[PDB]
Amino acid sequence: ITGTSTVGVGRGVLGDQKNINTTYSTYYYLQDNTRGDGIFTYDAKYRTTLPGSLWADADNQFFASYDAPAVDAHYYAGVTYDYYKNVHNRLSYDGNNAAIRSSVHYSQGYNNAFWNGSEMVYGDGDGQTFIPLSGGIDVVAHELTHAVTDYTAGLIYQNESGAINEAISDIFGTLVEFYANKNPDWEIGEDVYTPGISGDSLRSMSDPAKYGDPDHYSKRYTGTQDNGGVHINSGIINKAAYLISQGGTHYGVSVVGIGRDKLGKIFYRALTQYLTPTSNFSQLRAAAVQSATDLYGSTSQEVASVKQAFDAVGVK
Ligand SMILES: NC(=O)C[C@H](N)C(=O)O
Ligand SMILES: [Ca+2]
Ligand SMILES: [Ca+2]
Ligand SMILES: [Ca+2]
Ligand SMILES: [Ca+2]
Ligand SMILES: [Ca+2]
Ligand SMILES: [S]
Ligand SMILES: [S]
Ligand SMILES: [Zn+2]
Repeated sequence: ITGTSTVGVGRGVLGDQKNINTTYSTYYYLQDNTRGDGIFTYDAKYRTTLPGSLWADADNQFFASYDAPAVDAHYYAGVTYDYYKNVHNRLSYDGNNAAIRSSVHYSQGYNNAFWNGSEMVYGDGDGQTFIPLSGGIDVVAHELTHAVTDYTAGLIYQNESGAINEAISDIFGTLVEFYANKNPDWEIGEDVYTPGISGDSLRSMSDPAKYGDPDHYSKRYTGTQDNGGVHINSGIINKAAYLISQGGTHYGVSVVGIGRDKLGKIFYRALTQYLTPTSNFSQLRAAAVQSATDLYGSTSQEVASVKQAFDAVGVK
């Protein structure tokens, strides 16, 4: 909409007050003009038609329970945009400041969120498996990262390229969570998963097998469910990334941690400069070794650690 930029205030899904960039024209809309070509958040009104209606509010105060998922989708898209611009010199998901669109209140009881090729879409959860999914910063960043992947490597969402696609989303989702410094961890979705059970989440990058997922290539899923295991086999890659960052000894192979900033640089280069739509795990290793070679040199500790981490999870 055309109007003037303003700043509203509200509460998010976890009850935390925060300010949000809005636009006034008759109503106050969840339209942030401060970033790129805008960030726009929509109400899907429990339906599945998309995007729904641009979120309008009479008073620029977003404290209603119904408001909370919109507050967080909007705010965390902003944080994610800032991560990609400040850390990677990347302007929005297409690298050209494309407008970021999110819809909340998708369907009834819908226990997921996703990037659809044009926007972000968040369910409210069923109140037992999930609370509204935009309450998780890693969730929001996971979904915006799928947009980044679409515009760059284009990893097909099946089999090993799909598991890569998913891991990339978890890796950057987690790196945003650390960037924002909001109770950061190497788990995915813990802030919105299973209210009333503490300490759990959907997936763990530091210990995938906590939730049944593989942490070595020899345990990869080879069936047809889950688009050939894209959320299952992502554990193999998620573990390697966690080892590159944090270090450790896994299946007897010791990895020297090089930290989160370097992890992000290596994987962002690989994603943007080397991966392709059909990359498999082996090709991901090549890409990451090459990226770290470009950035640090062939004989560098960074290269060594990437190799160690991929060795540790059985990927040659
Ligand atoms: N964004 C999508 O289309 C996939 C979604 N992020 C998931 O992991 O199920
Ligand atoms: Ca209001
Ligand atoms: Ca956390
Ligand atoms: Ca997390
Ligand atoms: Ca829980
Ligand atoms: Ca599981
Ligand atoms: S670290
Ligand atoms: S390698
Ligand atoms: Zn995903």
